[PDB]
Amino acid sequence: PQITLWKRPLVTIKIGGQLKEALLDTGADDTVLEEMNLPGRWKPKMIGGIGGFIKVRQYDQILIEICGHKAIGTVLVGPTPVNIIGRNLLTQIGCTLNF
Amino acid sequence: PQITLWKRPLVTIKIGGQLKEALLDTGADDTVLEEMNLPGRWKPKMIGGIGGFIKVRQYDQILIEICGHKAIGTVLVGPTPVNIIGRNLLTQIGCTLNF
Ligand SMILES: CC(C)CN(C[C@@H](O)[C@H](Cc1ccccc1)NC(=O)O[C@H]1CO[C@H]2OCC[C@H]21)S(=O)(=O)c1ccc(CO)cc1
Repeated sequence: PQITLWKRPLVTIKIGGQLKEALLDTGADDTVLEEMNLPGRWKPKMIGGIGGFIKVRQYDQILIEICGHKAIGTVLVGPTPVNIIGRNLLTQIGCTLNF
Repeated sequence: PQITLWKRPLVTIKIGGQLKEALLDTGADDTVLEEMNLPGRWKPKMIGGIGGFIKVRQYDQILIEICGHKAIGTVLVGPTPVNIIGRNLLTQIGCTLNF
């Protein structure tokens, strides 16, 4: 599908057996999701943007379904105000910018 | 053009007669540029990112060209880690997400 940018590009995703709303974010290198209790191992990480840094937990090889498109990769979990789908997963669903 | 997301979608912009590199950021509502000198009046504002809130100068109705596509809209100037082009200008150049 084609998504216009009049409003925030929010889409439904499926991760760890849960449906969530997430932002398709071409400005995010990696995916960052709101706090959730994912099983498995993880390693600490710090990611920065406007306002400074937040501490996140990096999970590897996490399967996420984005608008019926499946994708598996790195997922960061921490106190982000929004679920953010980053380029590491956007490439896996064939997402492009067009103008 | 069509832009894949295996690399940061960086483009050259022109604002105030000066060239810069900026990030096409579908996850940003607004356009925020690093500290620079711009002509015209402004008003202090606050904007929140992943790491908190920062103080920015709001310039209204500023001419800005993005990949040879002209836009005229709001430009925020402050201590952002990266020059980001937000949806307020992405819509003006006809940018969409496609997958
Ligand atoms: C700054 C950019 C280079 C990088 N970020 C992506 C942006 O899209 C960010 C997303 C966002 C964060 C918080 C609330 C809404 C959207 N948007 C943003 O700051 O927009 C500002 C200006 O316009 C307003 O609209 C929304 C907020 C205001 S990041 O979040 O910090 C980030 C950093 C590292 C990783 C892992 O690699 C993943 C994500």
